[PDB]
Parts: sequence; C-alpha cells; structure tokens
Amino acid sequence: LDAVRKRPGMYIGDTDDGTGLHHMVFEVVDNAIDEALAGHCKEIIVTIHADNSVSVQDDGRGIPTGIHPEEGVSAAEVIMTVLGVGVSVVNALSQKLELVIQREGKIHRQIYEHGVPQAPLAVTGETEKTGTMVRFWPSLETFTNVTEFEYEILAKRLRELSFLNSGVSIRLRDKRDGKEDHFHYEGG
Amino acid sequence: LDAVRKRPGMYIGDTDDGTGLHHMVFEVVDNAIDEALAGHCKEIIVTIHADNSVSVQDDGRGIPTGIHPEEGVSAAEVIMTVLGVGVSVVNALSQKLELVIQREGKIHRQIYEHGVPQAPLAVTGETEKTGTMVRFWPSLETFTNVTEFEYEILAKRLRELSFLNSGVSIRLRDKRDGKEDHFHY
Ligand SMILES: Nc1nc2ccccc2[nH]1
Ligand SMILES: Oc1ccc(Cl)cc1
Ligand SMILES: Oc1ccc(Cl)cc1
Repeated sequence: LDAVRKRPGMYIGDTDDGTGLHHMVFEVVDNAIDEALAGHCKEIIVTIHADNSVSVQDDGRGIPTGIHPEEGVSAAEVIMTVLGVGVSVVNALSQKLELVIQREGKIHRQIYEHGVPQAPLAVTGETEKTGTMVRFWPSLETFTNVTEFEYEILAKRLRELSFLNSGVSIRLRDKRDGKEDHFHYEGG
Repeated sequence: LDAVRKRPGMYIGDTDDGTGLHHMVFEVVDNAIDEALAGHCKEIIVTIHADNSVSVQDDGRGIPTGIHPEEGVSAAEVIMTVLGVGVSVVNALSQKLELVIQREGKIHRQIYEHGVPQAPLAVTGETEKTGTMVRFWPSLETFTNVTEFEYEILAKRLRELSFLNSGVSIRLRDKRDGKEDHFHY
C-alpha cells in the first residue's frame, strides 16, 4: 500500500475538490454490487453516518475468510491490503475502516487504520444471514477542503447504477438529516 | 513497511512499557555510529528535544543520495523505506521523521510521515560540512503508556556503546532540563 500512500492523487483522483472523496464511496459500491449480483435477492444499503463515515452493506455470499496459502492471512485481509482502483486503495486512504463478513453461519470482524489491520480477522459470533459490510472514515490527512459527503452526488450516481444492474435493490440513507431513497429497477 | 506497522512490537520491542520507544533511538544510533566510524571527526550527538522528539547527528561522509537503479528513488529513501533491525522500522513507527544529509558540497532534505515520504530527497543549499541527521517524532498511535524519553535509559546505553566503539565521541543533550553528558573512551 505504500505506493498509494506516496501519491494518493494517482489512484483516487483529486483529494481537494471532493471528487476523490466521493470516488471512495463508489469504488466500495462497485464491489458491493459485484457481491449482490451473485445472490437472488440482491440488496445493498449505503448509509451516510453522522460522523461523516459511509457504510456499504450487501446481502451476498460474503468475502472469502479462509487463510491465503501464500500470504498467510485471511483472504479478506489480502483483498483489503494488496494492490476499478480496488477496495485496498479505499482502505489505504481511510483513517479507519471496519469490515464485517457474515458467512458459513459466522460473523467475522476486522478493523483497519490507514490500511493497517489492528488484529487478524476474527470470528466474533453466529448469524443466519450472509453478506459483507465495509464502513470507512476518510483520512483527513489525505482529503482536504471538501471533507463531508454530499447526499445528491451519491443519490444521482446510485440512481444511474440501478438501471444498469437489474434486480439489485439499492438503498441510500442519511443519518444526519434522516433523508433516504430506494433505487430498484427490475427490468429484463 | 506494512509488515512492521502490523506488528510493531515484533520489530522494535514492547510498545507499552517504554522498551520499544527507547530502542527507536538505539536503532538510529547504530547507523550514526557506522557513519561516524568512517569519517575523520568521529562524533555523534543525540538530542532529546522539548517536544518529545529525538535527533541523532553524525559528522561522517553523509549517506548516499544518488538514484538507486532498481528502486528508482534516492539511495537515502531506499534505506528509509525498505527492510540490526534498521532505520526503516524507526521511520515506519514515527509520526514524523526529518532527514538532513550534508554530502558532496550540498545539503539534502526530506520529510516522512509514518514512513511515507512527503517529497523526493531535494537539494536545499550548499555546505562545506558532511554528515547525516535524523530527527524523529515517535507515533503516539504505536507507543502508549510510556511516551516520554527517560534521559538515564539513553545515557546508560550510550555509555556502553562508547566503550565498545572506542574511537567515537558520543554527546547526549536534554533540551527539557538542560542536562548533558559526553561519553568518550
Ligand atoms: N495517522 C496516520 N497516518 C498514517 C499513514 C500511514 C500509516 C499509519 C498512519 N497513521
Ligand atoms: O458490500 C461490500 C462488499 C465488498 C466490499 Cl470490498 C465492500 C463492501
Ligand atoms: O546520524 C545518522 C546516520 C545515519 C542514519 Cl540512517 C541516521 C542518523
């Protein structure tokens, strides 16, 4: 990840005008849509939290959690820490990132700070559901000037995406003011 | 450097009891002694600053500044960013690190934050002197509980080093309370 940290602008885009900041959300959304398309129901939920973090949930199979034979860590960690631009870029440029994977009846949890995992991926409990959740706090050392998420920028893009991804329910929620939207095109 | 950031205790030592914190200084000192040993004047200066940073100076040749052909960056940056344990570990676990190299008639400067160079090593002026200086601010995300440098822990180790490295003068200065020592065999 040190390559991304050296020159963040080359990977995410402009880090001052807010375009790079919103590209962080859309990179994560692309991965979530990818996961949601594997299942039958297919719903993603994008939430803008009151602390200007964004979470993206899907109800898909869940990112692989088993140990990678070469890397010697969970396959989830490899995805988050090895170099669309990749979710590893989002992780690198997030001062905090929370990963929650529900898979094979188990809840898996891991926390990152500036791309560095705080502990190995851990099974913390049980679940009937499946899916992946990523919540990230954009790094204020990287992202300057425009640091807060504009609802309209996300709402517009997710609406455009709904028509290209048939059968995928996309929910947008803003916990700052309670505003929400539901984009679900069922064509074909 | 992510391997170091992932498990800092495994490289630097215990990050809670103060062992790792002080080992940061000693790793930098090891490189300063190597550089001092191959200079005419053989002195290093370890300074504890008021803002809880430490700087280590030598008056040796200055570490190499030319572009490393494989890595494509200054040889100094390769030393600071690629894996005694090494100054790259110290760089990775410092919230800020200032590098100053005096070599071949030129002053070179570079700043790192958490091991990440803020710009390429740059020529900032002219000089007659030679040597290397590294000042580092230990990351308060990594180093907990014991966050401040104890003078006597550093003085004890530098005394031991002065006997082993007989030719090398070692000065220790505390800018918080004006305390100082000069170890030389
Ligand atoms: N605050 C902060 N910024 C960082 C950048 C890279 C690795 C660790 C870091 N901690
Ligand atoms: O919902 C998701 C799924 C995958 C990833 Cl990397 C992030 C969010
Ligand atoms: O004085 C010195 C010399 C070399 C290094 Cl890497 C750091 C400090």
